[PDB]
Formats: sequence, C-alpha cells, structure tokens
Amino acid sequence: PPYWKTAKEMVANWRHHPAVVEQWSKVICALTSRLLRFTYGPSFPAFKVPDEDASLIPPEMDNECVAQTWFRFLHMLSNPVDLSNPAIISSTPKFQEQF
Amino acid sequence: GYLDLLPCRPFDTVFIFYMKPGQKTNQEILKNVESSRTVQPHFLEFLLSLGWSVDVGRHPGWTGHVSTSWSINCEDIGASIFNGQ
Amino acid sequence: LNTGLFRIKIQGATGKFNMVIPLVDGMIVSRRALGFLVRQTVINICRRK
Amino acid sequence: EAGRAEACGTLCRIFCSKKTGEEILPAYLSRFYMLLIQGLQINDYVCHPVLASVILNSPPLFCCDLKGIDVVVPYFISALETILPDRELSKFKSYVNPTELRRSSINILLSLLPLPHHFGTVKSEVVLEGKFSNDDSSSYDKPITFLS
Amino acid sequence: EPRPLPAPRRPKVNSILNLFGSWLFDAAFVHC
Amino acid sequence: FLISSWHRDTFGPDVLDKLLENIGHTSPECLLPSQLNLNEPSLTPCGMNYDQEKEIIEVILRQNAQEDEYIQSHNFD
Repeated sequence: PPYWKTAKEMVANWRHHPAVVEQWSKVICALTSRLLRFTYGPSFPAFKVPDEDASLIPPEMDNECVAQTWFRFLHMLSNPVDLSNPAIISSTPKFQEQF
Repeated sequence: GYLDLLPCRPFDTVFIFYMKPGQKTNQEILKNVESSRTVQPHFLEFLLSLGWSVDVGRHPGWTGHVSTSWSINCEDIGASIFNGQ
Repeated sequence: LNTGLFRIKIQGATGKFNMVIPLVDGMIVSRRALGFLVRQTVINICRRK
Repeated sequence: EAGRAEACGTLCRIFCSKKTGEEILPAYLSRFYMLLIQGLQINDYVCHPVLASVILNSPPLFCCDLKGIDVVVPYFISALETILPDRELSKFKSYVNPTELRRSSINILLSLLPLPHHFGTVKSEVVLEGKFSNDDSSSYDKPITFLS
Repeated sequence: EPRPLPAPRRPKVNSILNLFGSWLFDAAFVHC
Repeated sequence: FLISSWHRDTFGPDVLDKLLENIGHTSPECLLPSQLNLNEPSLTPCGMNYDQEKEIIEVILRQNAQEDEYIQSHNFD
C-alpha cells in the first residue's frame, strides 16, 4: 500500500498531460471489462474492448486479485472533477516553484 | 352453401393475454387468466370496453374460429368465459 | 403505471409505410380513451396487413 | 461545456434505466431533480449542449414513474416551447443531429399530453429558490394547475 | 444509432449511484 | 355485459453490493478520506447546500402523497 499511496500522490501532478487521462481510461476500461467478464457471467453482455488494451493485462491474474487492482486503479487518478478547476491543476509544487 | 359461407365484409381476430412477474412459460401465462379475483380489476374494465358479449352458438357472424361461426340456425370463473367455447 | 396512466409498446408493426399512427410506440393514454384507441389500432393494422 | 453535457448524459441516462417498482434513495432523486431544474433554463443561463444532452438522453423520464418527477413538469413545458417551434435549430445543429433532437422532443411532449385531463385541478408544487422559474406571470408563490 | 435494452441482470440504480454518481454529480454541478 | 357480482365495482378487498462490501472489508486503506463510503451514500454535491436538499426532499414527498391521495379518492368519479 505505501507504493500505491506514493504513486497516487505522484500521478496527481501529471494531469495536465493529455496522454495520462487517455491511458488511464484505456486501462480502466480493460480492467472493468475483465472484471465484468466473470462478476455476473456469460449471460451478461460482454463489454467491447480493443484487442491491444485487453492484451495489456495478462491472463495469469486470478479472479480474486482482479477486484483489488481494479478498485485501486479506478481511484489511482484523483477526482476527475478536479480537472474542471484550472486553479487546482496549476497548484502543483513544481508549478509553485515555477510560479 | 359455399356461396353462402363467403362473408361480405372483412373480419379480424384479437387474442388477449395476462402476465405476472417472473413468468416465461406459455402454460403459466394461459393459467393466470382462467383464475378469478387474481388480476387487477382494471383488466376486466378494459375487457368490457372492447365490445358486447354474444354466445358462440347463436352468433350469426365471425366468432374467431371457423368450426363454430356463421351458424344462422339458432361461483366465479373470470375472463375465461371468453375463451371461444 | 402507478399514476393511473398506461404505457404502450408495439413490436413487429413496421412495414413499407413505416408504423401505424393511432397508437405509436412509447405512447401514454388515459383509461378513458384506452379501448377505443386499441380497437382503432387493431383496425388500422389489419387494414394495412 | 462538453464535460458538463456528458455528465448528465450519463446521469440522465442512469435514472431512465431503473427497474419497475424499485426504490431509490430520496437524496439521489432530490439531486437529480435539482440538476434537471438547473439544466433547463432559457432566459440568460442557457447552455445549448447541456440542454440538448438532457433532452436527448431521457425520453422515458416521465414514463418511468419516478417519485415526484411531476414537479419539474413546468420547466420541461417551458423548455419545449423554444425548440419545437424552431424551424432548423441553428443553435443546436452544431452539437446534435436536429432530427434525433426533434424525435426526442416529440417523445417528451407526447408523454405529457394526458397529464392535464388526468389531473386537472390538482395543484403542482413550486420550488422557488431564486431566479429558476422561467415564467413572468408574477405567480411564483402559487401552485400552477394543469388547466393552464 | 439505436441503444440496446438494458440487461435484466444489471445492478440496482442505488449501487451505481454509490459507485459513480458522486463523481458524476460533482462534475455536472461544478460546471453548472 | 353487466355480469352480477363479477365486475370491478362489485368486487372489493446484489452481486455488485457483495463485491463492494468484500473490497471494503478486505482493504480499509483504499477507502476515501472520509469523503465517501462504499455502502453509504456520498456527501452532498458542491453545487447544492444541505438546506436546499432538505427542502426538495419534503417537497417531493408532499407531491407524491398529494397525487396518491387524489388518485385514490377520485376513483369513483
């Protein structure tokens, strides 16, 4: 968990780069597709996902371990509402040093 | 007789079914109708607002089934009386 | 519904001339004009068929 | 505006998918009703993308027998008066397809016609928390009946 | 583009609101 | 036909939750910093104050009660 906390603290300072949110969206879509693939069953409609994004995650992960990493990656980025506020984004320690 | 049995105006037929939650088999759907006092009264009110009631034997016109139609020669059961017999 | 009004959904009533007017898909009708509208829709559908 | 529009795209769509006879926590309903009231404004606080998204995403909104949904009825009536009479919808043509928007508006309107004759003289509560009401009849502190 | 009917096995609306609606509500109202 | 003693007038009288609770019980660290709880509803949105929500909820309840009373009473009309 300390590494998770450090990553979450560090990743919050890179939200001004457009690639970060796109990669986070792709990875969370892949994780949630993998989760719902077994959470309900084959009866539930399957979430469409690109082949490469599904290939980012390896198939060795057991069913139990998927939920924890899915939740942790869903909350990995800060509240997306924060992106709406321009002052909050322009308040990182590097930005303050830049200020 | 062939000429007599030919009607002069178009005729149609309408079937009515009742559904309860958690029903997927045809037998249960047919079964829920024949019971009385087990359905909403609004269903009966809607039924009686479609048309009058005529006995199949004495009906001189279309009755929904060929074998008992155009016969010119004249305790609760629910909405199963209108089953066509 | 719980408010007394009725909700209507019709399946397989689309042909060359689109759909039938007297009772369109996703319509709301009060109890007063329910039987009359249902009968009119049946008549129109049979005539179209 | 794009993010705000997508926000109730998602929200507006979530509530319309409720199962029949399913209880919803009243706090969520209150928040959703407040969002709907805020979105449907025409006087000065009008935003075309969010209004179009709210109209388009929730056709069966009134048909899902939401508890207390009838409060926001006058706001929807006021909103529709500025879209249906329009000929080509120049303002909304750069955000959504005009034909689909017109279809959604027709679906919304057609789900409200029985309400007057069904209710008639029954009063409708008004929530006056500021300059939210669009009417200028100086009757804000008066429950409007469906006859008008 | 038509939208498919919701699956009969979908979770309750309150659970979806608990899981996601907070972000959705905040995002809607912040630009409101 | 008016059938006697037959008509309306005559007649008279979650797996997602399990997953969320399992994650919450097996991982207290990933919980929100007191802002949100998994099972419990989240806090009020930033755009609306608590008093406005308290007014809206009672307005909605009164609307529903009034409509139900009107529908039940005016049935015989």
